[PDB]
Amino acid sequence: EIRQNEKISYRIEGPFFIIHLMNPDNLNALEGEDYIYLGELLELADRNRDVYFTIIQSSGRFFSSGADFKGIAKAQNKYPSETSKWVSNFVARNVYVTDAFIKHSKVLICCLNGPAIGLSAALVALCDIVYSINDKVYLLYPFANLGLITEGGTTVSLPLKFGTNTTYECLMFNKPFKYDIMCENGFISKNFNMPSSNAEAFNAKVLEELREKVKGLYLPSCLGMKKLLKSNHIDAFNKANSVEVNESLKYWVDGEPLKRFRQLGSKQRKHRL
Amino acid sequence: IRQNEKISYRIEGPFFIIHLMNPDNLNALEGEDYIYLGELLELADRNRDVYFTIIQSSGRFFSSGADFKGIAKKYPSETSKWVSNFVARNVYVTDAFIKHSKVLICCLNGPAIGLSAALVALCDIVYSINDKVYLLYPFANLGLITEGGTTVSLPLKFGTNTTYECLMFNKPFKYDIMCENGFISKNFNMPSSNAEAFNAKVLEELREKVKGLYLPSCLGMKKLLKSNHIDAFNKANSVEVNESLKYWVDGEPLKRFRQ
Amino acid sequence: IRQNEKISYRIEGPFFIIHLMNPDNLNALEGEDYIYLGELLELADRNRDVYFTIIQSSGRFFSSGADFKGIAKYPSETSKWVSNFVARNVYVTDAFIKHSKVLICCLNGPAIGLSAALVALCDIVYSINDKVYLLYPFANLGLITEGGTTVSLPLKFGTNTTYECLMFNKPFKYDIMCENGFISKNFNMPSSNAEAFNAKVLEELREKVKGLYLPSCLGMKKLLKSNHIDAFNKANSVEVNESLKYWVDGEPLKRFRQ
Amino acid sequence: EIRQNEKISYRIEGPFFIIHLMNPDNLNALEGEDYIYLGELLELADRNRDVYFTIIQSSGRFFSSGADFKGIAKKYPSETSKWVSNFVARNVYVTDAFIKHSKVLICCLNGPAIGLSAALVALCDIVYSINDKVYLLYPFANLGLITEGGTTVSLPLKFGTNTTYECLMFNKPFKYDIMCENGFISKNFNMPSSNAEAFNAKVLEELREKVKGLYLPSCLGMKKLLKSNHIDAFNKANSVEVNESLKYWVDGEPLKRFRQ
Amino acid sequence: IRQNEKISYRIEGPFFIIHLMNPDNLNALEGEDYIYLGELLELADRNRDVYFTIIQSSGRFFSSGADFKGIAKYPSETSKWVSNFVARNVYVTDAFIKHSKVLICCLNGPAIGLSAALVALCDIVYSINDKVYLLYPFANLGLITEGGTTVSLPLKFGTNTTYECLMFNKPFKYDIMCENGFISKNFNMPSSNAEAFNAKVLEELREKVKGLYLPSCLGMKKLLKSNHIDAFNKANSVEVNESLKYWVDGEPLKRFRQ
Amino acid sequence: EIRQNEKISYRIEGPFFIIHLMNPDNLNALEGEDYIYLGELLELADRNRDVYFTIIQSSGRFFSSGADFKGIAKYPSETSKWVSNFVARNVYVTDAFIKHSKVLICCLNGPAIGLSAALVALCDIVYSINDKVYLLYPFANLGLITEGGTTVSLPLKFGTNTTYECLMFNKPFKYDIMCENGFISKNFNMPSSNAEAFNAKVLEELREKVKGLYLPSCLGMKKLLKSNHIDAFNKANSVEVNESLKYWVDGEPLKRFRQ
Repeated sequence: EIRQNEKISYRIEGPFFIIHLMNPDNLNALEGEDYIYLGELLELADRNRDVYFTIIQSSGRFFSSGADFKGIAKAQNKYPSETSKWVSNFVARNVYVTDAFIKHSKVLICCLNGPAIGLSAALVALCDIVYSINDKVYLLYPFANLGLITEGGTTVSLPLKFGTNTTYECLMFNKPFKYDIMCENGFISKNFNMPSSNAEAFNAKVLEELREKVKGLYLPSCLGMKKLLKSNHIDAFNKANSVEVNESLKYWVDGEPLKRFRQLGSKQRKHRL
Repeated sequence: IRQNEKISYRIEGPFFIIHLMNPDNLNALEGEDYIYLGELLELADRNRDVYFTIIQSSGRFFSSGADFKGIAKKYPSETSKWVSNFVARNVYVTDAFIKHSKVLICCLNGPAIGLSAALVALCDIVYSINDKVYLLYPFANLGLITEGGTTVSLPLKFGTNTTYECLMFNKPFKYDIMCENGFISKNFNMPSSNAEAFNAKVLEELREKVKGLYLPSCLGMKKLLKSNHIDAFNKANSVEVNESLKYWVDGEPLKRFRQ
Repeated sequence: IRQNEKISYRIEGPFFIIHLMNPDNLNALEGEDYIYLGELLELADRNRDVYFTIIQSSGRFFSSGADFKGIAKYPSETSKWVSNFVARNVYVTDAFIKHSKVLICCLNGPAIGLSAALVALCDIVYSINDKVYLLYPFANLGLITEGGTTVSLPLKFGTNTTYECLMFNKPFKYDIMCENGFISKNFNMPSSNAEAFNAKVLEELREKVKGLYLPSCLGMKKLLKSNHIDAFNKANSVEVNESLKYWVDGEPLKRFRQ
Repeated sequence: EIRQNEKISYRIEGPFFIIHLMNPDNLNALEGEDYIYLGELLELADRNRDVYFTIIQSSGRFFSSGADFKGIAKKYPSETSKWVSNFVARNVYVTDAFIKHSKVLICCLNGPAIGLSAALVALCDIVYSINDKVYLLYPFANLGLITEGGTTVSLPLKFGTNTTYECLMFNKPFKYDIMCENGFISKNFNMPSSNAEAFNAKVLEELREKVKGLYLPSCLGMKKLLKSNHIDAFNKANSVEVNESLKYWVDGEPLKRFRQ
Repeated sequence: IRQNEKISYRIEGPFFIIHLMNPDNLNALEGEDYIYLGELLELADRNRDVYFTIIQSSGRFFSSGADFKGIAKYPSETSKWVSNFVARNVYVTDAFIKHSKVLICCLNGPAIGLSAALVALCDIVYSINDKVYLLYPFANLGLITEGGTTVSLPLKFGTNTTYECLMFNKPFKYDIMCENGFISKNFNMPSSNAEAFNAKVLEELREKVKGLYLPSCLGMKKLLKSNHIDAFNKANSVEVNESLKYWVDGEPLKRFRQ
Repeated sequence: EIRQNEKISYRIEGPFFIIHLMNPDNLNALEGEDYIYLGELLELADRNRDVYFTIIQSSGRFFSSGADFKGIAKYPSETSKWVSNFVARNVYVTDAFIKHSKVLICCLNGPAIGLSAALVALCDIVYSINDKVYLLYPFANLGLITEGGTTVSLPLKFGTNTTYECLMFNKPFKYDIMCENGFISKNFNMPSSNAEAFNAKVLEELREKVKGLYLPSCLGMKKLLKSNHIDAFNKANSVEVNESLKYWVDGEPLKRFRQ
């Protein structure tokens, strides 16, 4: 049905399309091709007439550490310019995965087994329902420390779901959206309060409680209600996606993120041993 | 206007008080009852001495919603039948609540369900009798979708994730969610049996709260504040009433109501 | 779908052809006929072999508007006009607004009232000759804009033209249609025989669509619709409810009894 | 480059442009020319390319008691012309100045804010509190006026619709609990109100600590992106507010209420 | 209302008529004259017997715009130009934007500047002959669009025409106005006699208004105005505050002095 | 500052930034890197503070014949390949044309097709060499949908019904339609073979038309005028690229090109 991925898996159980991030030893850090795979999986779930809920689950102690920056400072494709290179490597993947999350017609449920960073936290903030394992989860958007700007439609999603002043304080000064902030704004639906050392039991418990909750309901009604609710901010989200993917290009081409990435991995010690 | 045996009204100074007085049937309303509510709002809106519109109820519930016993209970098709019996009532009452120019105040003497909870969410100020009130929108259990402008009003006043969790799984907007979102302006903390004492206390507090103010200023401020989400509400009204028609036509709400 | 003595339909390949077959009464439509039009559009919208919806008529008019003889029990006048006027208008206007197949109107003659309002909602319009026009007699009847014309007429004819035509009860003539590109093709045929006009329009439509990717047409239409969908929905919702204070006041009826 | 106001001063420290309302004996009540001078200072800070944060501080027990009423009650062919010159212009100017600011706006509340100054506080990006005794008061219904300063958009957006209706229709203050329930105050310093100078100094030190390691052009780009969410709503509200307040000003209700 | 020596008004049945009566100074208006125009529109909008507001003029020009001779006390240049330019402009533009009666303009000749903006901001426009035009010399004066023209010019003439005319200081000539339906009727009278033109317009308006229900006209205008009201009163405050930097810079003053 | 391209050049003359498409033998067909280079040139013009007008000219008998298909006809899937090939270049060049702060002027020396026609419809002022220029958007014939922002730009500048008739049936926007809609500011009525003389005459007249004007005034006026439809253009670009992606993936465009 689709190519296999050693980092992301999926299955179909009745009306549920379960996606599982299964790379816990790298904190579920995703490359661009993994975000494209996520987009393709959401399309597959969206074109299935038996699916009603799309559940994104993860593994380990984090949900996802964000984009995989492994090896970005190495000097060693062959694009004609920096603009073309960064266009192909950033703009397309970001716009594609953000649009795939924006237009999903099934109910998107996120199971937080830990913290989320970067574009992964941006996709977490694009889900309809969020469940957390315990009160030690947070969302971090480190754009000001890396020399970049908002990604994944957070321009609309973060002030909509957390408030304008809170969004400004967290983004201008590079602070995390903690669990208290998420609870003062109704971001998390249920906190399961489970030990952080087992995400498999948390995922199984979430699936069981979801199966309990859907008994006797008319599911086409749920899809129609979501179709009506999505029309509140769809235009804002599309406009924000288009503007963000092209505004980040000037920061990528200016060279500041590469300078900061290089000086991050420049911490050799004077006296060895 | 005409007399209705379930809803009454009166005018006291700048207040236009509407009272649902059918507490033994949990204040369940029919389509003509919603049309009568709309007519009463038009009356209140045309009076130049009226500045506030108070909607009060009686009994243990505020209302139990649309009376389905009058739905099950002439037309060339089912589409025409439901265009006449469902679409028109909803467009009329929802627009009458959306475009009201006087300050709408709801006094929750108990739970509200269905379209009545939708009209509660369209009011400007909501007072509750105690901490046991709630709002229920069982659209997913009845085989229907959002109605009464809840598409815009519920995410606006309770949040997006809360609205999704409550609507997709048929869960009530409880009092704790109301306070976490600032829905109730004042909790009177009175016994749920005596609703008329609650209504009288609300009226006396409103009477003593308007002394020394300039009421045309209140109307101008409301006319300015209404312009924020008026287009969203109008579009939602139209699209809501026209999308819920296929659910009635297919027969799922009627099949589910029969048990 | 039930059977109607005044409207019929057929399916020929990608085309879903609706035909108004009441020429002796100028194709005047009652409320149930507008609800039947809405049902026919919903029927054409839900089958995957249909790509174009073509609305044709007969006689010398396209339609003379709403049949008022039918409009001439309930606990109130408001209930009466909410169930008799508001419901059918909001339903048929939404049915025309949200249609996903390409709407084509073949003007065999003048259109009046809500039928001209529906003509203004089609995507492509052909005329039989240069004698057609659209008339919205809202000012002479005691009513206001209907059928999404609030958004449709200023968008397709201009603001000043719309004000001049609507405030003084003047028709949108054919030269005004040409100044604005309202009519895609003028077939220039005698106004007597509308049947040959419909047959020629169908032959040209059959010749034009071969070699094209029809799902591409549907996708382009889906994208183009998002330009003014919100405006049309707001306009429908506010029109159908503001036009109610005029009915309950009694001016349209009192003007029709004369 | 700019003149000197005896009630408002300014200075530039690195990336910070600090504005100081320095008339605590009269509760920092501002006249029309003072609001125009505030707008001019915001334009000056917006044109300086080394400034990234605009810090607006104040003195005494209040942040500002609003427009100077004793200066309002004052050459013109009619009353319409008089109130177009004296009210509409200054309000539209200062509101557009706060709406379109490119640098990060940070308000330091040393006390209650009332009227148009509260409306300007509601237009700031980040607000700090000296203690838990601060509030905002919009007494438009008690003065015979309507919403001004952009509050039509900013109050329901930051405090909710039902709370805004309850507070505006009945002349009640947005208290500190309402602020905490909506996340309006970013930090509460919990210092005694008898010293706003120490509060301002500590805010400046914390802001100096919190900027190390940040790419500031990225902060400006992120604010530029976030501003475009409600910019059209604010622009639409400005005109309608300043032009609908005129029918209230020319009827004489505000003056006869202040003169009694 | 206070009496003005350059603008008068009268009421005839359902018509509120405003006459600019300074033909020897080419009908140049000052800031107090624009505030007086706003007051007159408020007076017309406040009484229940008026349904149409008609703006007329005299001489060879409809109006030459703002009196630059007049504008050629305050602690700053900004505080001067906020009280002189911004307030009058925002007031008169909001007055013309929110008017609920049917605005009709009788163009007896060219209109320049803010007068041309008010002309383009009306609902119906008549012209005395084919020698009328609108000039917006913002680029030649060191200024930008005013009077809500950012919305009204591309809406009523198109984006490309508006760009070509505003970037290079060219007039919106009569053929351009007749390509977009800006003028509803051309009376084709001699430019020497504007009084006969005004009288002919008035008698034709009296003839056209017979047999209609005028509340229907008012309701239809109320509905049609919601199409672009937000864009209009959103661009007003942005225009008046963006022009302030150009006024404070001193370019329009340095340019007018030669 | 910028690389060298053998199909596009540029220069600066006073306040004019002149871009020249100099590949007449291949009908000025552009590849994806050519569109990225065009966007880079627009950014270069937008950063220069001495430039006020951006002039885009071409050569030969066409203005451009659209995207080069020989280049269209390593990646884990077809979705990834088509994302990286098509979506990025389209969103980038469309955003580059939508947000430009200088006055964009296009000199039509002949027909324009496809994405080049979309960019021509995205410019502020268009001049024509003669009455034989046209615009063609063959999306329905290639199995594609609207691109380059045409969803907003075509109905805005040519009308809704005309746009539907021209897009649904793959018909060109001829010079007649452009004249009835005021799309072309001036027709120069020069011979088709005189494209260089056409460019020179356009430059001379633009140079004579700017004398005396205040240029910051023109830039501020454009900044105000551009906010009429900016959000619509951004939304359209964002939805267009992602919707056309699946038409690309299904394989109909490649199939239709190979025959």
